[PDB]
Formats: sequence, C-alpha cells, structure tokens
Amino acid sequence: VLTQSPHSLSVTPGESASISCKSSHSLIHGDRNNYLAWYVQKPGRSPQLLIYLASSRASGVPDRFSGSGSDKDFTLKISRVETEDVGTYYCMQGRESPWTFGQGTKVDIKRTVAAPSVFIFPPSDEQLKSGTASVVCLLNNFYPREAKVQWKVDNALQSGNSQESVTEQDSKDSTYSLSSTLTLSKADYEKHKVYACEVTHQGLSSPVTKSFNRG
Amino acid sequence: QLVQSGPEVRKPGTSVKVSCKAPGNTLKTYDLHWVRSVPGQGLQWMGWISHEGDKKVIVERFKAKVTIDWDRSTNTAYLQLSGLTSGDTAVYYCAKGSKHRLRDYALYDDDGALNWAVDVDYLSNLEFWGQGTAVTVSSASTKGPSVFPLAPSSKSTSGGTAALGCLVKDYFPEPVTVSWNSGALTSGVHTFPAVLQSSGLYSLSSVVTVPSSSLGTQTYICNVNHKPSNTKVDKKVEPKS
Repeated sequence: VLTQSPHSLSVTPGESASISCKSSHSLIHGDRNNYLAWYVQKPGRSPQLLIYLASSRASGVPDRFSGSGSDKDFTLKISRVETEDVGTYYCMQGRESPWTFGQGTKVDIKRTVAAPSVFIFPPSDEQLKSGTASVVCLLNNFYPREAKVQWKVDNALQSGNSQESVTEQDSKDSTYSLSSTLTLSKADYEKHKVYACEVTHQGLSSPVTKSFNRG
Repeated sequence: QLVQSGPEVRKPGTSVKVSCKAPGNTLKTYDLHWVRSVPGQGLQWMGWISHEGDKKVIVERFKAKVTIDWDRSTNTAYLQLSGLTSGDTAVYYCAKGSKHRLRDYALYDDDGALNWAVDVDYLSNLEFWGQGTAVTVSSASTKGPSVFPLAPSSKSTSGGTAALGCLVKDYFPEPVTVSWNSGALTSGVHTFPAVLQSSGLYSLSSVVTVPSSSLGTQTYICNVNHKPSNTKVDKKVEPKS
C-alpha cells in the first residue's frame, strides 16, 4: 500500500511543511528511478503536478517545493508556505499495477486561535406556513476548523436530524465559518419550547450555548 | 490545459458519456488517464490508454461499467459510465501523462531472432489536467429552490455586529449561485456548500455579517439563481422582532 502522513497538517505562514509517503514495496526500477509523484488539489481546482520521479520539479513550480527519499521512504517538503499552497496533497506511485494515489493530506494555514461568534436563527414564518421548521446556528470566523456542535431541544440533545457544512479557509484572515441546520416538522417544532445551539471550540473560554425561546 | 464537457445529471440505471481534450493536435505523445474525485473521499485512478495505442487498462472496481476511448482523427478522448448507481456521483478528471517503457522479458529464436518480448509501463507523472466533469446520479427530478430569510434579531447580534442571510432549501440539482444586493454587497459574505438532505434535495445557507447600525439604514436583498428550474429569486431579509 501507499500510506501518506499526516492526515491533516497546519503551517504557520513562512515556515516549512513536511509530508511523507511510505510504500510497502520498492518503487525503484532499473538504474535509479523512483516512480513516485506529488500533486496538489486546491479548493475548486483540478489536481496539478509538483514533483515526479521522487525529486524532479515540474515546469513552472516554485522553488519551495522539493522531493526526496528512495525505495520505501518518500518526503515532500514545502517551505516558505503561503496562502496559495492551501489544499489537499497526494502522493502517487507508478511501479506496480494498478497505479494508486495516497489517501491525501489536508494542508492548512495556521493562525493564532480565533473564537467564533455564535449566531442563532429561529424558523421563519414563511417556512412554518409551508409545514416545515428549520433552525440555523451560525459560527463565524474561527480557527481551527475543528468545532463540535450539538442541538438541544428542551435540553434533550438531537441526533440524526441535523447536517452542517464549513466554508473553505478564507485567504484574508485564515478562518472558517460553520453553518449547521436542524430540521424539524412543524408539529414537533411547536410541541417544544427552548431551542439551543451548544458550541464547543478551542477559542472559547467555556462552552457556548446560544439559545432562543419559541414564540 | 485540457477542456472537458459540462456537468451531467443522470437518473439511476442510465449511462453518461464524458468527453475531454487538449487544443488541436497538442499532446498526442502523452498517455490518456482518468482520475475520479469523490468530494471528501480522496483521489482515484480509474484507467489509462497508451499514446502508442497498444494498451487500454481498467481497474477492477470500474471494470464492469466503465469504458475509455480516444479516436485519433479528432484527437478527442471519451469516458463512458454505464448502469449508473448513486455511488457513481463523483467528479471525473482526465489527464495527459508521460511514462517509461522498458523491456522486462525476451525470448529468442534458436538462430538469434526475437520470438517474444514483453514491455512494462511505469507511470512517470500526470502533467496536464482537465477542468473536471461533475456527474450526479439521483432519482430526483428538477425542483426549484424555496428561499427563506434568516432574520437578524437580538439573538443574532454580538457587540455592534449582526448577521442575516438567505436559506435555500429543497432543490434539484446543483448548482445554485447566491448573491447579495446584486454584487454590491461583497464584504463579510459567507456562502456555504449545499448539503444533500434525506429527501434527495439540496439545502443551502448564505450569510453575511453586518453592523447593527445598518439594519434600519440599509436594505439586504439576496439573489438566488437556479438555472435548471429557470428560476432567479430575489428575497429581502428584514429584522422582524
């Protein structure tokens, strides 16, 4: 197998990033040819080539990218990391068939920790008229991406009826935003009184509960 | 620099034909490759065609329902998915690449002539990629998006800044593009990716943080455009307390 490491990575801007790829079997054939390549897939873009034959830089690729290693141990080194480099990096072998990719490595820009301002929105009258109730909790501009969100209805936590999504890392302040959406039937919505968005995050001094009263 | 066909939507059990190529007769000496990108699942190499044309290999996973080809007269390459399932909903990438071809075995006549020889191909790289083609597989039909307002209130206000937004709910299929004040409002806007609900319809939330000094002063209208249903929607978000 190809085992890529780590699964996630965060780099303070202007520093160095070291991603590893390790093969169970040799990737060398003949003279001194290591058939392992490196790629980037930035958010919203197609994959692009960085390094090939373990150590060779592709055309139009910045000097900060380098490749090293042999046979089994392989390492991609990105130094002087900027906002441009954010995305997912993959290793790829070309020795045995079939040719496979690495499981990927999410490279992130590390900033000083920022707590999220947590917002809450009750279901609109327009939606309740349509027979469904959707409650929205919004966490804005936080770092890191890891945030834990729980939905409490009458202080009984909801499971299996919510789904959230995060924005890509903003290039300006290197922060994320999370939008969680709790969907309830109109019947179930009015059979309950209090609705809360319990949010936990590194930036928070203490777990934050943004709650509203139905009515 | 490779151009591929636009996004595709298929009912389950049907087939989709995806095209891709460089301009003109650009990369004839470069091998053809197909890579699959499932959002949040990783990268997947499907199969390849030698630029010489003596090879056409497909991975066991896709072997049953996938066909790769390339008619050299138009230079244009093709990928075919058949008997589509929901698990085939993914982004498909084409790629041109270089390789190494070194003889691994040889058998000779009793008088010296080469009877039989086998070559082995070693992938060097994939240098040229296409924009990507999104294929969506669902039993759902085209449905216009319902747009509901995320009203700013006492509860959605921190310090001197408040937050509002539109909630785009229950549509098919992607994509939906959301704007604020016809592009005039750019700062502080956060449009999240659509989430696939239990129904098979997508739901989307677009928010923007604004000072509470503006709630009476300024007007905040979201524009929600959805091409497949031929619908553009303008919704004004007001603070109702």
